Amino acid sequence: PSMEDYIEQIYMLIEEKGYARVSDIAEALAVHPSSVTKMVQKLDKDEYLIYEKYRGLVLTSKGKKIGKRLVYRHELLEQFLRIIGVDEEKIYNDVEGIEHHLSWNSIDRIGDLVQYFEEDDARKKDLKSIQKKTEH
Amino acid sequence: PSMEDYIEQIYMLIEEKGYARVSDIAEALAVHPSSVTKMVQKLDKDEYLIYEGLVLTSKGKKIGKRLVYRHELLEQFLRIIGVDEEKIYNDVEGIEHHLSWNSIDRIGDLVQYFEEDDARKKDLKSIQKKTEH
Ligand SMILES: [Fe+2]
Ligand SMILES: [Fe+2]
Repeated sequence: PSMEDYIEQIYMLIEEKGYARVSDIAEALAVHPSSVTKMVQKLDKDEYLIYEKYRGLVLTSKGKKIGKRLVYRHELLEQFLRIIGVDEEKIYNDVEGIEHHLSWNSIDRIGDLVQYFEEDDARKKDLKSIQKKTEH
Repeated sequence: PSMEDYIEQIYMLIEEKGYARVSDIAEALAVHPSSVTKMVQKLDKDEYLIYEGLVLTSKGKKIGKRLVYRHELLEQFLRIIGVDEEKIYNDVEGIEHHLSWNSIDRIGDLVQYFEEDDARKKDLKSIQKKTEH
């Protein structure tokens, strides 16, 4: 996975559990613990996290800000694909594939588009109309 | 670049020039010629193309056309929703081969949604002005 993938998962585990165990990270990302330990070393050098003797891995403010951004980006992209009518089963893998390869410009414009549909259900109905007309 | 990247570029070159030289592919993909020859052999095995130079099989032609369509569609998508033009190409290159066909087709419907009534485009721009502040 990418550095972004590791920070995203670490932030989520701290939110869910209160801590991020190397074993939990390894299971979440489907990687070997050694891959995790190496990435953690990298994230420590770049000051996204530190390692305490008693608490284990702890995000710095830099890590927390990035993690929160990454979770937001994930959730937004799922909401986007869901609103435009992608089969739910496909959404997660599509988001995992694209999320870390989009500019903030694109993310923010996708945010505006999500707001566009959420603000008036009639727009959703019209889009549903179009889909039927592109079905033939 | 992936297999999809190689076929997409090979198809474009045949459409542009009438042929696909290894050197043109290597230049388009910012890779060494040897990487190209390796992929070409893989593509020849999978029956996407043959060498007689490089010629796409019907399988390769169908895939290449799908890939250019997907590219062009995703650029139009980002453009319609107001992404800065200078960002669109790199964003598409990054996402294009990681989307299901379901997502591509739904994005296609969304593009048609906006292109059919210019007022929808105006309303989206209105929201961007709200979400700005
Ligand atoms: Fe994610
Ligand atoms: Fe492309």
